Amino acid sequence: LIEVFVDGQSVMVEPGTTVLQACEKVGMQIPRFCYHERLSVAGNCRMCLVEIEKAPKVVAACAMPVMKGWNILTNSEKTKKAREGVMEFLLANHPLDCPICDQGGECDLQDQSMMFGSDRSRFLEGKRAVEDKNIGPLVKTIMTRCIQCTRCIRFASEIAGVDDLGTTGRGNDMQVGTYIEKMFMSELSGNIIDICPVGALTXXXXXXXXXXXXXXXXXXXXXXXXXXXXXXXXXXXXXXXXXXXXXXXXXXXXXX
Amino acid sequence: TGLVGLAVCETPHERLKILYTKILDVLGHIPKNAAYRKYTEQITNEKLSMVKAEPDVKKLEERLQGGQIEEVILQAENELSLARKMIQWKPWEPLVEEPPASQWKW
Amino acid sequence: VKPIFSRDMNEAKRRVRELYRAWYREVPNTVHLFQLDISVKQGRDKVREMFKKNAHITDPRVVDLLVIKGKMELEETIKVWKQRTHVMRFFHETEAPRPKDFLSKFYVGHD
Amino acid sequence: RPTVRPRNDVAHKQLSAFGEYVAEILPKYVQQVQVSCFNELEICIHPDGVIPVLTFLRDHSNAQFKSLADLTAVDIPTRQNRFEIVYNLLSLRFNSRIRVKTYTDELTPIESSVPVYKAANWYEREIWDMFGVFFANHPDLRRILTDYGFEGHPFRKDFPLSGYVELRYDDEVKRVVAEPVELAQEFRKFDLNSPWEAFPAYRQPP
Amino acid sequence: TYKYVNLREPSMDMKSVTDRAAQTLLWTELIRGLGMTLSYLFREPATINYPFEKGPLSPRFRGEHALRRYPSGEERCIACKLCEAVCPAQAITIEAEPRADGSRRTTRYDIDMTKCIYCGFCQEACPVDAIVEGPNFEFSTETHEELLYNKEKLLNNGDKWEAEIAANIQADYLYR
Amino acid sequence: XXXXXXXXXXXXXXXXXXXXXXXXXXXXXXXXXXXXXXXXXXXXXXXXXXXXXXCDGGGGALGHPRVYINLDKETKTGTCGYCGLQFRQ
Amino acid sequence: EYVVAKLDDLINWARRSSLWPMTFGLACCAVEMMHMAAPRYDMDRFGVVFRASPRQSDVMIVAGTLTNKMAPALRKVYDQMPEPRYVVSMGSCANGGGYYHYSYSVVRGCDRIVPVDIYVPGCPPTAEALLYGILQLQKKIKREKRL
Ligand SMILES: NC(=O)c1ccc[n+]([C@@H]2O[C@H](COP(=O)([O-])OP(=O)(O)OC[C@H]3O[C@@H](n4cnc5c(N)ncnc54)[C@H](OP(=O)(O)O)[C@@H]3O)[C@@H](O)[C@H]2O)c1
Ligand code: SF4
Ligand code: SF4
Ligand code: SF4
Ligand code: SF4
Ligand code: SF4
Ligand code: FES
Ligand SMILES: [Zn+2]
Repeated sequence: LIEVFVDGQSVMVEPGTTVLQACEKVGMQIPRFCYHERLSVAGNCRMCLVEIEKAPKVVAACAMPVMKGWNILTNSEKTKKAREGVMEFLLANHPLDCPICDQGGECDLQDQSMMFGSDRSRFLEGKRAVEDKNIGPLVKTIMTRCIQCTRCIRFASEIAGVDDLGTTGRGNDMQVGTYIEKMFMSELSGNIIDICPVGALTXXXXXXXXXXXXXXXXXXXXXXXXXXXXXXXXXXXXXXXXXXXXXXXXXXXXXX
Repeated sequence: TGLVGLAVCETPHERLKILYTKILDVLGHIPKNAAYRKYTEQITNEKLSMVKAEPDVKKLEERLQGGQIEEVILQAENELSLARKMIQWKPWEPLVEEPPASQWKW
Repeated sequence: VKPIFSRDMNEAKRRVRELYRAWYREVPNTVHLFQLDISVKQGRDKVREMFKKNAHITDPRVVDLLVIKGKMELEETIKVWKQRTHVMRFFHETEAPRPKDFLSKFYVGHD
Repeated sequence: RPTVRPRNDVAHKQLSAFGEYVAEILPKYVQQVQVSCFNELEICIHPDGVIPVLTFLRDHSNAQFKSLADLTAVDIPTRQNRFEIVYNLLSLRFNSRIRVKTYTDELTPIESSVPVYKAANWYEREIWDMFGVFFANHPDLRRILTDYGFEGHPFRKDFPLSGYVELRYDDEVKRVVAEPVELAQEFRKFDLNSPWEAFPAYRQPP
Repeated sequence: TYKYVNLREPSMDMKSVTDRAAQTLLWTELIRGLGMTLSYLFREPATINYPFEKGPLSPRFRGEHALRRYPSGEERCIACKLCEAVCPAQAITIEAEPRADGSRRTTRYDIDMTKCIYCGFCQEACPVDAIVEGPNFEFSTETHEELLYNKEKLLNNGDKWEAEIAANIQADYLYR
Repeated sequence: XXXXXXXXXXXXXXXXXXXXXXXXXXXXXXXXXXXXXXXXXXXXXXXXXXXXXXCDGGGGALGHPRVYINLDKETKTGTCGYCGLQFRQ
Repeated sequence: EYVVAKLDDLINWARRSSLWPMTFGLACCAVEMMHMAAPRYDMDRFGVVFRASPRQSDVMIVAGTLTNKMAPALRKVYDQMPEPRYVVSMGSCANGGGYYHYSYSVVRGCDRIVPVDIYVPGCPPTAEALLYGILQLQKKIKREKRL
């Protein structure tokens, strides 16, 4: 065990621990896009870029471990310069769907712009649009709304089993789709719509029905299939329509 | 001549000097180690010297009042009542009461 | 000794009694001066059922707070204020459901 | 900063001297916690003695506030002690604003401000109506912002916004207006709460 | 700054006392006050009779709610629940289902006139500019049921006011 | 389309053999003209040259935020979020 | 036959001619109700004369928010009115609370206390729109007594 200070305050952590994983113990959450709960640690966004006490270049929270007793500030001037800047890169090639978009409030990228993103102005000219990907019953996927990350790519190979999603191009023309026209298998791939931060993958049954506002959440155990328990069901006046997986320590691994 | 308030500005000098000399004696009965006596005295002694220096000019009224002598007299008239109430209810000299539950952040 | 409230545990019982006497004399006075409404005999029974619901007695703080609250809702006719026959009527008149039966309430479908 | 900052702090150093001046008296009976932020001063006071604190700030030579104009009360169930009576004070000769607070649960009676201030009694009636905080040695505690036959207190966070008795029909009775009907139109409970803390330094350690 | 309301006695001696006494003995200044409304009777009244003449207004004005549509058909409202959240009265209700195939625009759309304080908030919050407030005045009903607006329909029947709306919105883009 | 009762507008049933609806009898029920999206497909589809084209209702004056639509699928119609306007090539 | 049918319209012509309002100083709606007396938009001897007293007047205009403290007060005023009486609930508060509605004190829509014939929806009830509240009232009076 080795102690390392985060925002001057010292906190105890393991020898092999991530910077974002250690910051949570000190009650501080950094801006995230690539998960830390169950999905494998990967770069491919550089949003969680934080500056150390003595460093020429900023390091990512997911990649770089603590190792030695070094101070890292979360509310620093160098950390703010990155977070206000990277948001502008994410929205330079964003299709603009916020009213029409299936998510609205639930969207993680929507919230991060209000808290960390640069509000004053946005300079952009001509955003690239991607063709619609083939999907069967659950989760009507829009490739344009996707930010091109690595979250659902690793989810298909590790958590779901059979791989389907991957890289298709090189530049801005690169898509997160299956490339070959084939419907995704059920098993546990229904949780992929709840996995994605942006409004790219969202359930076809709950598409354009209710927003994040007005819908009241209530926790209830699942009746269909044993062992599965704790799932938030949105009321949204009289008849329920949206169902979401609630976090559990041992009952369910962040998937319904 | 007429004052701004309901209390009429009566032509009386040294009247303000009586009330300020009265309150100094009241303070030296119970509290001596307490800061209430030590801090109030230095304001009164500085104010009393200004009355002695100025011979019935409007500049004496302009010294930390600027609403004639009648408005300053009202502060001196209620000064004896507050000094007697501070001596009656023990708070300035004694400090031993309980503290509230640790919570403040909203 | 915090907090005082008004009286001790045993003294609080006789404070309600003192309030009861003043309000027991007002039910004949709230008919002739105000309005006919119902009845003098039925009005007195409406007083007794109000105190039976409040009857618990465990803390002097709870009992004494009911006295001050009682010295406003029952003081509404002491110094004679306007109620306009809509206020002061504690018992429901247009409300007729009193079902306490697993068999009775379930037939109406509730909860 | 051109549009970023509202005003620069310059009188804040002089206002901080007030927070030391009252604290130099040092009573456990009065002082407790002194907080000063954004050109203002806040003091919270022990429940046992509120009247001696109200006689202070009034009349005093160094600090002549006198006018105890505005009187508020906070409804919060997070603490062990529920309600919090907040006095807002203003000086006319000195030209400054100071705040006086209470910390007790105040379901049990609290000291009144009627002997100190003449208009405070009307504000004291507002607190007893909305919250249910009794003032000891208060002259005439009449109801203002409540109905003549109203049960409970209409502002408390423990009970709903619509109220228990609220709907008033004329119905079958010739003159008597009804009360017992309780159903109203649906107020949409917004379950919105944004992820990520908006502000640094406000975060508290568990 | 001090303006002072007190005159400190205008009368002093002989000439200043007698003229101040003359106005209190008889009238004079009351006859002067009588002549003030005499000239007011002579000048023309600024009065507008409603069934024929109409009063002054503005290019941006809010009355009864009406939702707009695109030049080549189609509902301009996209269904967000945005205007629902801004609404301080919560008079506007919105529930959405997919329209046959492709487009996803509205099913339930009620704006209650039992509430609504007329903010222009829903006119401003709308990204597609569906609810555009027209210069409406005439609304009078027998019952509450006739007063509150149904699922679009009557709100869609704002076509009789949409011709004025198109002229008013020309003053709205690049604001005033 | 109408069957026995009043005409349906934007997919709304009146009543099954008249049970619930009774108030709309003395007063005539409202109906919106061309509410079944008949005017949506009435507008002719525009031809494009570029791979992606930005959509607008009528410039910055009329309410339409800019959305880019990709026309490369060939089999798909290609329509924006706000409009039912279709684009080919 | 024809004289009887025209005599009923002659009695109804008196209500078409003039109706005296009640000065219900209930809220902000009452300020625009004072604008009916204001020259620019006038009903002053066009068909409206302000005089107050519920016993003399023909039409009562509920001008704003009503509470549970006001529900017994307004009810008997309507009862103090002569039997040919008309109630015009003007404003969103008069129609079911401006905001409120889901509040504890405010009675919803006036119709729970006193029945309403003509509704005016306007919060700040524009004097232009207010003029219908008296003109439509006169138009609604069509036929009384057949037999
Ligand atoms: N005396 C009692 O209290 C008593 C005792 C025993 C039984 N009952 C029973 O209880 C009932 C009490 O009712 P009620 O007498 O109180 O009613 P009511 O006052 O006579 O009212 C009946 C209404 O219906 C209308 N109406 C009736 N017949 C009509 C016709 N042929 N043409 C047009 N309009 C007509 C009338 O309108 P217009 O005025 O516009 O014509 C009237 O307003 C009676 O039916 C009786 O059988 C009463
Ligand atoms: S993905 Fe999020 S930010 Fe982007 S349009 Fe959809 S809701 Fe808005
Ligand atoms: S669909 Fe969502 S999870 Fe998958 S790559 Fe795109 S943004 Fe990431
Ligand atoms: S009126 Fe505008 S903001 Fe409201 S749901 Fe329709 S498109 Fe969205
Ligand atoms: S004008 Fe205001 S109160 Fe009326 S519908 Fe729009 S947002 Fe709601
Ligand atoms: S409807 Fe509007 S103007 Fe009229 S009383 Fe209510 S808030 Fe005031
Ligand atoms: S959130 Fe750390 S690399 Fe994406
Ligand atoms: Zn478009």
